[PDB]
Amino acid sequence: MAPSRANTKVIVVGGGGTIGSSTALHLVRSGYTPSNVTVLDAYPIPSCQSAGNDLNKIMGVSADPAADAARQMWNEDELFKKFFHNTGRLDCAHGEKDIADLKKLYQNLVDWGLDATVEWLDSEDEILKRMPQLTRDQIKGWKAIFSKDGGWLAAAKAIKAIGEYLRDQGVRFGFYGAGSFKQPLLAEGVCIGVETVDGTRYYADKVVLAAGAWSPTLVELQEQCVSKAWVYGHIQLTPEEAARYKNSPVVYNGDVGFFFEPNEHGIIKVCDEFPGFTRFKMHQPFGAKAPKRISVPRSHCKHPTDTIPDASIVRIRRAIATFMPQFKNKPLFNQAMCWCTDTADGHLLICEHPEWKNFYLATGDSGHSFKLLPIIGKYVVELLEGTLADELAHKWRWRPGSGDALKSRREAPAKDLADMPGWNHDH
Ligand SMILES: Cc1cc2nc3c(=O)[nH]c(=O)nc-3n(C[C@H](O)[C@H](O)[C@H](O)COP(=O)(O)OP(=O)(O)OC[C@H]3O[C@@H](n4cnc5c(N)ncnc54)[C@H](O)[C@@H]3O)c2cc1C
Repeated sequence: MAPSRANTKVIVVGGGGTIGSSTALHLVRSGYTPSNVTVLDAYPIPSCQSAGNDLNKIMGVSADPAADAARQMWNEDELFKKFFHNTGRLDCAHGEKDIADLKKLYQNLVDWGLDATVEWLDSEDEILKRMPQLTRDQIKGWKAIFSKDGGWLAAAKAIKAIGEYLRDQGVRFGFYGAGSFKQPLLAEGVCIGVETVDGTRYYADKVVLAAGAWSPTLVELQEQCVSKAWVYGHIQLTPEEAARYKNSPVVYNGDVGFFFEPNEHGIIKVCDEFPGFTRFKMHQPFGAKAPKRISVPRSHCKHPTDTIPDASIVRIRRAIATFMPQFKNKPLFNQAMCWCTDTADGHLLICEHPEWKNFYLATGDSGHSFKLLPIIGKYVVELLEGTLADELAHKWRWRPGSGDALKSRREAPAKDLADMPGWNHDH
């Protein structure tokens, strides 16, 4: 500790988002001086364009130690526990293949120690016992895994609760032109701070880039991360319709989509499941020699007249017709795109930059990292301090050329928004 923890200054770029807010939290909890920690975001915490700024996210149960460590904190941490809604989760499958995959997943969870809280549902009867709001006609031939531990996360409220703690402790903040990263400040091969769009300079000993889907746009990542959009929309229930779904399990079918119990206002959110969309644009990230075609997020917060593609509407209507056939005439409203960045292998990118000393990447969220909100900052702090477990250091390493992130671990290469009509309502 060249400076000690107490004397180390750290800038967290994207500190209004999932990984960034977690990092700031763990710096303060670890004993960094709060006023030595600066959170920079394009938008105030919880950032309007953060993938974590939503009513709800699912808690994926999986045979993953990092996810397990996060799940413990969602159950027990004084800050996080109140934002976890343990309603259970139903993972459903149909066809003689998706069912084979689900059976292998089930066996994997049992092998890893989850036998007491995971159940195999081998028939329509068994599915309807766990989710009686479904309709037999729509689930013919389905099988499911029920995860008793499992549920949904009040995502924006969790990030806001972090923001309140950081403010109360004395963390420094910069937003808008004073928070929008433009470039690292480098000197003699070392990163010694950040410059924002408006020309404000911040000097620090270490800088973390936790800019989510914006990370490959801000600095040269050699296509390790490719940014893609997922879609959702909303339906409004009457008070009596809503009461039928109170504390109901999350339902997911990889072939269809997923949905959540209604919020306090009777609104259900419905998501597609698909390989995501790029939005290619010429852009020159810091460190690129010239402009290049990269997927650049089309931010709903900056372009609030945007919706989602016509093809996404078709798929979400199909999700509603399957899960919720009695609500098929309800309008789908507040349609929006949300952005994530995929790696080729779907693992995180948590590493020091190989040339810019003291600049650290904390991205590659790969569409499945909101569940890690409580724990991920601990790993980032351990990276800064040189104490991250070897296995995780290897898994999350700098790895350009390690495969094609446009397809990643998904079913197909993502299609581009330029080719998908229906979302753009600009002049
Ligand atoms: C539709 C949808 C459904 C999802 N469902 C789930 C789910 O059920 N379960 C799950 O675990 N995960 C889910 N996710 C994934 C999860 O939301 C993400 O993996 C995670 O939130 C990404 O965290 P992040 O910190 O990398 O990015 P973000 O939370 O998006 O944060 C990045 C931050 O960088 C900031 N930033 C951008 N540009 C700049 C700049 N120039 N300067 C400074 N700051 C900047 C942004 O404003 C933002 O606040 C879902 C995502 C989507 C899109």
